[PDB]
Amino acid sequence: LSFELLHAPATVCGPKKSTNLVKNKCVNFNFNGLKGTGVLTESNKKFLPF
Amino acid sequence: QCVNLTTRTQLPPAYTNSFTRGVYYPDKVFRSSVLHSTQDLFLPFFSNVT
Ligand SMILES: *[C@@H]1O[C@H](CO)[C@@H](O)[C@H](O)[C@H]1NC(C)=O
Repeated sequence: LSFELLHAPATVCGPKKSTNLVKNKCVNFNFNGLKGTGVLTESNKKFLPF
Repeated sequence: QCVNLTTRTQLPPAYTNSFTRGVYYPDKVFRSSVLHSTQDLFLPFFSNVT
């Protein structure tokens, strides 16, 4: 097995950490690299697929 | 094979107007009842399109 790492987007990362999601607690969160702190609650907002 | 063709006829294309077209979502965020100012590559209103 060989790895090539050049000036490319490098879409192959592989292993990563997973965690269950909590609610109604002031908690630190990280969504797709977006860091933040706060309490999460159910949302009734209608987004778009993109 | 790629067959040569030198009998091309030059026909003057029509010119028309793009009245209120050429607008797109510039990102992937959600907003509700908000006026927002953006700077990007857009098609100017009432332009000269072929
Ligand atoms: C578009 O440009 C042509 C010249 O290239 C001009 O004759 C025509 O009036 C223009 N159309 C407009 C300004 O709507």
